[PDB]
Amino acid sequence: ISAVLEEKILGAAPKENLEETGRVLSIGDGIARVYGLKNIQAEEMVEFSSGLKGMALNLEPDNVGIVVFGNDKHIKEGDIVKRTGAIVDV
Amino acid sequence: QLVKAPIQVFGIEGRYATALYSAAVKQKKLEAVEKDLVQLNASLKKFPRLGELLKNPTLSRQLKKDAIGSMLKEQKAVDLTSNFLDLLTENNRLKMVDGVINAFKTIMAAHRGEVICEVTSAKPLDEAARKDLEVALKGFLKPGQNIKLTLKTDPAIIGGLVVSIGDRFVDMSIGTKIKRYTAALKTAV
Repeated sequence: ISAVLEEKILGAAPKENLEETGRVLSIGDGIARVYGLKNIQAEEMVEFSSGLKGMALNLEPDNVGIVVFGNDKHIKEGDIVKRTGAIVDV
Repeated sequence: QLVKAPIQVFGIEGRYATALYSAAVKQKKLEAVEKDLVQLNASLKKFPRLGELLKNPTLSRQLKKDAIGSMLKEQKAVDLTSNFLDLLTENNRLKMVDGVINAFKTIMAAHRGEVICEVTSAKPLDEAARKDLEVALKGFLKPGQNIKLTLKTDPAIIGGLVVSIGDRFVDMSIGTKIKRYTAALKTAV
């Protein structure tokens, strides 16, 4: 009864892995604030849904501040941001 | 016009709690809205997935009010708490649903006149200690008062008794008493 109610509530919301992924909260002037990426590192590369790269420069308690490696017109609020898993290398 | 709260609670979360208290006391649902809020807070603590879902700013408020409504029908909340949580999700204020509940608990504790007492002792004790401590704490009570006693253990105070009240505090413990005596030794001459 109680656990079935929990499954009914969580079934409506989409399932997301917030440790490795995240959703954009606000995007503007080349800065993306994303909710999620719980296990992300500082200075770590990320990948946006449009294929743009980014770097996590601020790891705030609520969000992650990401500097966008391109034009921010390809990024909208609610887009999936994934973890590359490593710092930037050339 | 709002009914004055028994104690002042500050912040935006305290503003919502005083608004809910005033609405519940204008009607006759003070005890009802306290019961389901405590049961809601216990439900959120027992199921952290619900707390993460409500505090998620990505999810739309329609999904939040549906999840709130689905979990509040089992609480048998009728009119005030349903509108209270609908107001919290109408604004972006359900991120501190624990804050308003804790503030509302603080208002209702002073509604019953309960005063929080915190007594710290080096070692736990009962029987002779607990009997006299209850009477000693009851001597501070004005008529129409209740005692919420919380006992703590800490070996850093050597011994003695560190008893606190809602705003008053004394440090009649061995560790602090020998500390000021040694300070008097060093500052003697």
